[PDB]
Amino acid sequence: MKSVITTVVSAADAAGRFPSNSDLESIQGNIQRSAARLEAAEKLAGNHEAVVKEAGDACFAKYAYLKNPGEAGENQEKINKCYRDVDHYMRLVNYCLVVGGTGPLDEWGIAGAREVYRTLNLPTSAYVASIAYTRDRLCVPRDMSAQAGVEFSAYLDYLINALS
Amino acid sequence: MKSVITTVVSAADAAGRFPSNSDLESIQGNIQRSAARLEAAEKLAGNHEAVVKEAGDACFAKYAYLKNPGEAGENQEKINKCYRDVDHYMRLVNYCLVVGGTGPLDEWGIAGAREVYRTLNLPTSAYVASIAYTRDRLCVPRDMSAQAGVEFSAYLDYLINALS
Amino acid sequence: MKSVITTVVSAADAAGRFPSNSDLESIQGNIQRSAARLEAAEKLAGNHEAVVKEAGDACFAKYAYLKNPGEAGENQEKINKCYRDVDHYMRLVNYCLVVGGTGPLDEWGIAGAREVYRTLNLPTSAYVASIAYTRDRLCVPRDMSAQAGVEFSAYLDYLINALS
Amino acid sequence: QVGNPSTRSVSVGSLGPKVFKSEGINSNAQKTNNESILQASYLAVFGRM
Amino acid sequence: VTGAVSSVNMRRFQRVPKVSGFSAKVTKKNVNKALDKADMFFAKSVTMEGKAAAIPYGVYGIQCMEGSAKGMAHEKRAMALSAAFRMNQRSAAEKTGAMYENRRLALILAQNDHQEKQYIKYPKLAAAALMASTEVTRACQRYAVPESIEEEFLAASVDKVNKMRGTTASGVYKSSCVEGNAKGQAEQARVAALAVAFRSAQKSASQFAAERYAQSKYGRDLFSSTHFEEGYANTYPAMAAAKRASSYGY
Amino acid sequence: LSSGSSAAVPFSTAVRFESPSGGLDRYSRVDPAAPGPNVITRFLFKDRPVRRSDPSLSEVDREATMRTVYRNV
Amino acid sequence: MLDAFSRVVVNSDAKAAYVGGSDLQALKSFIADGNKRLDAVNSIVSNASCMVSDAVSGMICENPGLISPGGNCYTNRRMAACLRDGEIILRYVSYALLAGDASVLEDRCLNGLKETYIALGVPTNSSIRAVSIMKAQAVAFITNTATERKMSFAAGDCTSLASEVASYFDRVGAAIS
Amino acid sequence: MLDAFSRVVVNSDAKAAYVGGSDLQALKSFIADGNKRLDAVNSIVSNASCMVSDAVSGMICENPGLISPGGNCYTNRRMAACLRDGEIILRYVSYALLAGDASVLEDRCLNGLKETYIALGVPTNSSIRAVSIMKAQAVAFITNTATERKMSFAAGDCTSLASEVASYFDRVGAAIS
Amino acid sequence: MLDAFSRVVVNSDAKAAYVGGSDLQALKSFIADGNKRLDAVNSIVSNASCMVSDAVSGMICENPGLISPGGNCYTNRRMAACLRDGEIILRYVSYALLAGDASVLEDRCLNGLKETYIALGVPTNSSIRAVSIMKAQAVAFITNTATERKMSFAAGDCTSLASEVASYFDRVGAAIS
Ligand SMILES: *C(=C)C1=C(C)[C@@H](Cc2[nH]c(/C=C3N=C(/C=C4\NC(=O)[C@H](C)[C@H]4CC)C(C)=C\3CCC(=O)O)c(CCC(=O)O)c2C)NC1=O
Ligand SMILES: *CCC1=C(C)C(=O)N[C@H]1Cc1[nH]c(/C=C2\N=C(C[C@H]3NC(=O)C(CC)=C3C)C(C)=C2CCC(=O)O)c(CCC(=O)O)c1C
Ligand SMILES: *[C@@H](C)[C@H]1/C(=C/C2=NC(=C\c3[nH]c(C[C@H]4NC(=O)C(C=C)=C4C)c(C)c3CCC(=O)O)/C(CCC(=O)O)=C2C)NC(=O)[C@@H]1C
Ligand SMILES: *[C@H](C)[C@H]1/C(=C/C2=NC(=C\c3[nH]c(C[C@H]4NC(=O)C(C=C)=C4C)c(C)c3CCC(=O)O)/C(CCC(=O)O)=C2C)NC(=O)[C@@H]1C
Ligand SMILES: *[C@H](C)[C@H]1/C(=C/C2=NC(=C\c3[nH]c(C[C@H]4NC(=O)C(C=C)=C4C)c(C)c3CCC(=O)O)/C(CCC(=O)O)=C2C)NC(=O)[C@@H]1C
Ligand SMILES: *[C@H](C)[C@H]1/C(=C/C2=NC(=C\c3[nH]c(C[C@H]4NC(=O)C(C=C)=C4C)c(C)c3CCC(=O)O)/C(CCC(=O)O)=C2C)NC(=O)[C@@H]1C
Ligand SMILES: *[C@H](C)[C@H]1/C(=C/C2=NC(=C\c3[nH]c(C[C@H]4NC(=O)C(C=C)=C4C)c(C)c3CCC(=O)O)/C(CCC(=O)O)=C2C)NC(=O)[C@@H]1C
Ligand SMILES: *[C@H](C)[C@H]1/C(=C/C2=NC(=C\c3[nH]c(C[C@H]4NC(=O)C(C=C)=C4C)c(C)c3CCC(=O)O)/C(CCC(=O)O)=C2C)NC(=O)[C@@H]1C
Ligand SMILES: *[C@H](C)[C@H]1/C(=C/C2=NC(=C\c3[nH]c(C[C@H]4NC(=O)C(C=C)=C4C)c(C)c3CCC(=O)O)/C(CCC(=O)O)=C2C)NC(=O)[C@@H]1C
Ligand SMILES: *[C@H](C)[C@H]1/C(=C/C2=NC(=C\c3[nH]c(C[C@H]4NC(=O)C(C=C)=C4C)c(C)c3CCC(=O)O)/C(CCC(=O)O)=C2C)NC(=O)[C@@H]1C
Ligand SMILES: C=CC1=C(C)[C@@H](Cc2[nH]c(/C=C3N=C(/C=C4\NC(=O)[C@H](C)[C@H]4CC)C(C)=C\3CCC(=O)O)c(CCC(=O)O)c2C)NC1=O
Ligand SMILES: C=CC1=C(C)[C@@H](Cc2[nH]c(/C=C3N=C(/C=C4\NC(=O)[C@H](C)[C@H]4CC)C(C)=C\3CCC(=O)O)c(CCC(=O)O)c2C)NC1=O
Ligand SMILES: C=CC1=C(C)[C@@H](Cc2[nH]c(/C=C3N=C(/C=C4\NC(=O)[C@H](C)[C@H]4CC)C(C)=C\3CCC(=O)O)c(CCC(=O)O)c2C)NC1=O
Ligand SMILES: C=CC1=C(C)[C@@H](Cc2[nH]c(/C=C3N=C(/C=C4\NC(=O)[C@H](C)[C@H]4CC)C(C)=C\3CCC(=O)O)c(CCC(=O)O)c2C)NC1=O
Repeated sequence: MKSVITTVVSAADAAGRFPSNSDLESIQGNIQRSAARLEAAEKLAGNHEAVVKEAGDACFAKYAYLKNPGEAGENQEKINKCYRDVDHYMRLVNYCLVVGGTGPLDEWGIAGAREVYRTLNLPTSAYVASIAYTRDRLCVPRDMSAQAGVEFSAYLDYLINALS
Repeated sequence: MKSVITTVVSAADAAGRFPSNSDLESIQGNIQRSAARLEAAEKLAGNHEAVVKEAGDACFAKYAYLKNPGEAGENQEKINKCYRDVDHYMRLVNYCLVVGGTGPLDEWGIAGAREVYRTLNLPTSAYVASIAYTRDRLCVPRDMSAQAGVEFSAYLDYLINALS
Repeated sequence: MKSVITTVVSAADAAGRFPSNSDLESIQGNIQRSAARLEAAEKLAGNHEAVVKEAGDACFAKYAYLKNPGEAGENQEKINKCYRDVDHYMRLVNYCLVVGGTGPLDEWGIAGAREVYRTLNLPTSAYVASIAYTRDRLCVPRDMSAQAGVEFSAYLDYLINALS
Repeated sequence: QVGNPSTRSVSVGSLGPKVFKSEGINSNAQKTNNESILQASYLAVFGRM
Repeated sequence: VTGAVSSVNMRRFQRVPKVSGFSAKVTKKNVNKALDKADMFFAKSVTMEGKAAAIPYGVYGIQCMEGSAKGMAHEKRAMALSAAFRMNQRSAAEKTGAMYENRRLALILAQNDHQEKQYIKYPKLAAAALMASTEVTRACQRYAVPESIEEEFLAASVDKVNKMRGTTASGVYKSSCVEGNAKGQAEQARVAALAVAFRSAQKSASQFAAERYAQSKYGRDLFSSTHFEEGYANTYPAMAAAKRASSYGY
Repeated sequence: LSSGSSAAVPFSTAVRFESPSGGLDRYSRVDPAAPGPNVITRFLFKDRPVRRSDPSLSEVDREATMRTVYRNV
Repeated sequence: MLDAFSRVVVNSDAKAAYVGGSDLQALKSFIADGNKRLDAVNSIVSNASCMVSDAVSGMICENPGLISPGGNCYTNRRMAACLRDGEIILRYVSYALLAGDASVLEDRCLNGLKETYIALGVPTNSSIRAVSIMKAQAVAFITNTATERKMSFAAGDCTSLASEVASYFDRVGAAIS
Repeated sequence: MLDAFSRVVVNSDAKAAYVGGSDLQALKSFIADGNKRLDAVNSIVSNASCMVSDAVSGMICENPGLISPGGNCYTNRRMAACLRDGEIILRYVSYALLAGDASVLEDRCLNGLKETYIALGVPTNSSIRAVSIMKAQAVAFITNTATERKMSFAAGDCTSLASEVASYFDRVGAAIS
Repeated sequence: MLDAFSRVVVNSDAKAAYVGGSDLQALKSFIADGNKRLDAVNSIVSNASCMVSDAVSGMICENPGLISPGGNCYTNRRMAACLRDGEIILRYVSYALLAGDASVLEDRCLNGLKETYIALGVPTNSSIRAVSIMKAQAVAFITNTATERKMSFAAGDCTSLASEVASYFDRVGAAIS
């Protein structure tokens, strides 16, 4: 839950200090940038079944080796468990677009994922090819605002970098 | 460099003790198993260019997606670096059969490998698809002796349990 | 309790590893060397009423100044407790041959004994003459086998160097 | 040897018996054949084991 | 203008290293200063990764607070810098004795032969990895709380014989265990240590349960060599965390 | 350390003259693995000069050093 | 820790008895069948990565409310800690099968495991099913009856070592029940 | 630390070679020597309490300036530390003879021992004598030519093992020189 | 410096003993093999220009990054200083073979060689392979087993001089690393 709020409050709690004018000046940027990220949050919250259907079959159009026997996506009950996770990651993008900071992506979807995907033999390049499909399916005047699409694709790039 | 000797010396060095009879009893067990693994070590050194030629195209015929543009092995430079890596792992199994411990694999082939194949986007189930072909092509009474298989197939499975 | 099984597992626990091929090779020395230290275990089990009495007066042959009043050993229950000590010390060597290690002499016989023998005003040189009598009264092919006498007289002079 | 006395210690090669040398030719240079030379010198003197 | 040529003491830095004689004495001194402040970069970089475990997602945890009042953080600076001044006032039996005490403990701690090579060569890297292994897994004596009243008596008996190694052999105090060096400076550390005792009880449910299993590992592969000492470490993890190393005499 | 010292004074001199020359048997700092001169001269028919290379300086090389001090210096 | 040799010694110490021939032949058949014990514990460690992945994904396959929002294995931070705990348990059974005694499992691991898990809210019924899957995995690797991998062994019968590792997975299963 | 088998694979790694059958019988000679090497490191550790009493009491009668007022081994605190360091040095030679390599002697003990003794003020002339007294005590106890005590071995020749342990004892003297 | 004769004198001077007939026969064996020692220094010095070019062009043949731009043996100014440095290492080893003691090599060549290559950036992994090729060249020239140059000697064993000269090449390699 690394916000702009929880960063400057917990850093002021380590010195044992009152909130000073450097702390309040950081929250003034939260009343400047929140119009773009809450626009992109409500655009994702009303269109999410359309975009995780479009993302997940770009993974299996590229990586068609997964539908082989003995591989990962070999029966129907675990292809449905794959789109479960693309819906899980877009929900965490929508949470961190609300709080304005990478915390919901960090401690609920990333912090332990490399231990899990290796042990269950899940290819993390298939997760990248879904998340980096929606970053360049987006076109900035049609789908959201100009600065709403800046901060939306910037939270996808955190998800591409933490898996790659 | 974990072996039979380097375990029992450093266990006595941390304790601050002389070598007693429990330390010399372990080196006696290094004498009896030495005929089986050094038979497997000399079998691997005189055959390795036919082993890693057969292990490497058990990756590139199973996973045929790697020769698409943008993938891991898309040109002959990157294919030759894949056979470079199966030959590096078959050399490190050969050093582990000599020392009698996982020490050569633990420090030159495993430590850092998860943090390298990730950031260079290397599929870690394509290495294990070549090590497990080597472990299954080994018939026992033609290639080596009975307990030369149980040392050679156990160091292959230490590489499989540490990669994936 | 230092032994040959409880120091290769206790060093594999400190690194968080499984028991590897290095760890099973140390246990097979307790298959080959076990038939001699368990061969000297029955011989000490069937002679300890004799050899304790044989080592008890070997102290009193060297030190006849024990039994005088003004000096220490002036009565009977100070004398019969000396055979109580050296029957314990023969029992811990009989424990040491069974475990395949110097475990039971360490924590029960050796540990703390330099404070007990000092503060009770016992001469510590009287103990080591009784132990070193049985290192010399042993002749090797008559009593036990060849490699049982090198195991039995490896814990006796371990006790001698730990005493003084 | 009756017209070339200087040919002693010259290896005849493939037509004579195999010669023996405690050489120890290694980069740490130690002889690896202490076993076999002892096995071969028993046969030079006694001819058998 | 003056005629000001470059000096003889300034042109000597442009000289190429030679290999024997007095010209090897210059290069032996210039490399042993370049290995000394490379060793300081080795100890600084390890502490900057053990401090990244108290910032586990980007926000400052309760482990890395300084003091709670107004001037309770500036005086935590002003007695760490005088703690390092009294560190290099010890004699040669304490500086070299702690170098070999740290080198025994750092090689149990190491995981590969590259790590255990560098703890031998660089002494301050091995001294700042014994402490950096304990501040991560919270196996210290400023982090362990006793969960009984026999456990508080067991850890006070271990901490009774650690307080005599901060005294000398005749029985007087060292300069190793010093609280205050100025007027009223002892009571500021009394305030700052009661504050960090309160934050140790404020840990999470799993943060208390991970350091139960970490203080039992720390007391049984660094300070136990028998089976009876393993019984005092596998059942009472607060006496297994008061077992400090013998480098610092606390 | 006592008498046998230096004067440091980097400036020391004071004059803006035209520069005189050097030798040619100097340390060059470019190609320091070179013979240069003193391979075809009357360097070959003198005895070779003594440079200290031993830390110990044994007592018959101590006397052989100071004979070169009284002869040359 | 203790082992099979040290258990006989500390038993006989309380009677002040010398270790004679009344109880050395139990230890003699421990060593004489000792080459099957190293043939047993090699087969567990050679499959120990797949024996946690077949375990805790079959535990969720029989109790699918563990990955529900609120469950114990919901986030990636929590699924990784169960996969961590699924191979600390298999490691100390491997330390107990090799030593032939369950004192390395009892004191170092199971002391305070039940009083840990009730301060964290781990479900103490589905955790038994991840253990009891692994007991069925191990005894098909001891007796070479796993249906996907066949390891090459010598001929003979080793049913007493499949029943000892089955006795070790119940000391952990009764520790948190 | 290294041993004999790990020394010959860090040299084959440097030229990227497999350890084939050309330098394997250099290692097969180490295994056939193994019962003599194990028979012989038992000889030093059985007598090691007397080998440090025979060494540092020989040094104080050859040099009686050590028990002079202000010496190195003058007071009762300093005599116990010299008695400690004689057994530390003998302990690391015993690890080197058992391993077959001087790697554990060189770094864990000898690296930094010279400027330790420079900063402490140990006279380094006396320490060469007291480690060469123990070198003579080692090769008397290896090859069974000790006058007051004889040990029961099998018959054979072990002068290569006695000259290998003498190679480690003057490696101590070269480091502190 | 010292040789093999005055090494025995300084070991005997520390005990104030006359060197007598009990250890003169290990110096009479130095004299009786003294023709083969000179026979072997002649075989190294006759081939020493070819030994330092088969070495440092085999160091380039196994590490092509030295002749890459920015490398250590890149330009002509730098390759000539490596080829100079090969024949000072070979020159000081043959002074120590001829003396039978390595103390000219340790006091005039390996005294600050490590601290000079650190301040120059000479790669120490490649300056072991230059020395360890030259060790294998010397042992092939002592024992007369070089393939491209056969010489003529009288019959008899000389592997005790090839093993002494191999251990002088393991002190060049163990002082710069
Ligand atoms: C790449 C193009 C390349 C190499 C790789 C490297 C090959 C190489 N050669 C040796 C060994 C020797 N060189 C020797 C020198 C000479 N041989 C002669 O007879 C003449 C007199 C002289 C050269 C003109 C010798 C004697 C040897 C020893 C082996 C032998 O039997 O001849 C090595 C060393 C092996 C090792 O790594 O230990 C290598 C790598 N040279 C290249 O140019
Ligand atoms: C978790 C520990 C930590 C990391 C990592 C970090 O970057 N900062 C600390 C927490 C922290 N500390 C402060 C402020 C101060 N800390 C000190 C004491 C330290 N400074 C020193 O020079 C020394 C001796 C080497 C110590 C221990 C002091 C004096 C301050 C300043 C207090 C003040 O009132 O100015 C802060 C706040 C700084 C910020 O703006 O982020 C934090 C987060
Ligand atoms: C790992 C790849 C090993 C291996 C492990 C074994 N697993 C064994 C049994 C087993 N399998 C299941 C199925 C479970 N996995 C799923 O994905 C799902 C559905 C979502 C389920 C239900 C269960 C429940 C069990 C345990 C049976 C029980 O509860 O008692 C097993 C033993 C049986 C056998 O092999 O015949 C092993 C050894 N198997 C392998 O071969 C590789 C090496
Ligand atoms: C589709 C891209 C892949 C694929 C997907 C699978 N993912 C599986 C399991 C899994 N994923 C997570 C992380 C995810 N779950 C969460 O709850 C959250 C956020 C809170 C995230 C990011 C977990 C924890 C799990 C395990 C539990 C589960 O079944 O949901 C998974 C199951 C593992 C298995 O069947 O062995 C699959 C199959 N894998 C494929 O087959 C295609 C290629
Ligand atoms: C911008 C001019 C692009 C471009 C855009 C097209 N997109 C089309 C359909 C489409 N795109 C998305 C993803 C988008 N919608 C969302 O709701 C969100 C996230 C909140 C995103 C990123 C969806 C779901 C759809 C389907 C229907 C729709 O909502 O528009 C589209 C129609 C044809 C097609 O499907 O490809 C176009 C032309 N294409 C371009 O050439 C530029 C670069
Ligand atoms: C073949 C089955 C693989 C594959 C392999 C590739 N590996 C590439 C680079 C690479 N691999 C390693 C690990 C390996 N090298 C070593 O030196 C050692 C240990 C001694 C090991 C185990 C390293 C360190 C590197 C980087 C350095 C190098 O290039 O050798 C690689 C090139 C990736 C790139 O473009 O940077 C490939 C293509 N690729 C395949 O198709 C299968 C998965
Ligand atoms: C336990 C390991 C030691 C011990 C250490 C002391 N820590 C002291 C101050 C201090 N430590 C931290 C934690 C922070 N420093 C680090 O180096 C790392 C990791 C690399 C971390 C997380 C902080 C923030 C502070 C400042 C004081 C405060 O918390 O308010 C310290 C000096 C003060 C004191 O005496 O408490 C010591 C001695 N203490 C022990 O008892 C064992 C030996
Ligand atoms: C997985 C099969 C379980 C489940 C497990 C969880 N365990 C969690 C934490 C945890 N586990 C242990 C015990 C373990 N650590 C040890 O060191 C040893 C023995 C030496 C053992 C047996 C501890 C001490 C802890 C706390 C430390 C930590 O944070 O890992 C855990 C995390 C809780 C959370 O963050 O939410 C989980 C999820 N939950 C399950 O569904 C199955 C039944
Ligand atoms: C006696 C044979 C010597 C002599 C010895 C003294 N050594 C003294 C202190 C000392 N020695 C060491 C090195 C030792 N400790 C280690 O941990 C290791 C390697 C693992 C070694 C070799 C250290 C670190 C110290 C100082 C710490 C301490 O007190 O133990 C010493 C005490 C000096 C004093 O207080 O007077 C003495 C007398 N002196 C001699 O000249 C003969 C040759
Ligand atoms: C070549 C096999 C090396 C390598 C060598 C380089 N050395 C360079 C300069 C240099 N070398 C020495 C040591 C040498 N001089 C001596 O007097 C003695 C012993 C008596 C020895 C071994 C010194 C002192 C110097 C500096 C002064 C000088 O050059 O005369 C050098 C030049 C550096 C540059 O300009 O780039 C090189 C390249 N580099 C290699 O890769 C291999 C390993
Ligand atoms: C240090 C490494 C090391 C090992 C890994 C083992 C390897 C090993 N296992 C066995 C030998 C054996 N192993 C088995 C075991 C089995 N056979 C089956 O049919 C069961 C499926 C399976 C149980 C796991 C049997 C039955 C024997 C032969 C009988 C016996 O040894 O008592 C033997 C032969 C012993 C002999 O010939 O006397 C060896 C060397 N030993 C070692 O020294
Ligand atoms: C001031 C007078 C005085 C001395 C001169 C010394 C006596 C002394 N003894 C030994 C030499 C020795 N010391 C021992 C040790 C022992 N022998 C045993 O059989 C026992 C088990 C153990 C001692 C209890 C051994 C084995 C030798 C080797 C020579 C030998 O005795 O055969 C040496 C080494 C010889 C050398 O310098 O190379 C010296 C100097 N001690 C003194 O107090
Ligand atoms: C736990 C403690 C422990 C030990 C002490 C050794 C014990 C030991 N020493 C030797 C065995 C032997 N030891 C020697 C050694 C010697 N003979 C000499 O003349 C020299 C004086 C001396 C060494 C310095 C020889 C020559 C043999 C027989 C050769 C051989 O075993 O191959 C053997 C082999 C038995 C035999 O084959 O007869 C054993 C088990 N092993 C252990 O596990
Ligand atoms: C001024 C320069 C000068 C020399 C170079 C040597 C040259 C030299 N070497 C040998 C003589 C010898 N040289 C060898 C040497 C060898 N045989 C081998 O198999 C090895 C390959 C090789 C050396 C490494 C042997 C074995 C002898 C005869 C044994 C002996 O030394 O008497 C002899 C004969 C000595 C005699 O008459 O008995 C001479 C003169 N002496 C000198 O005065």
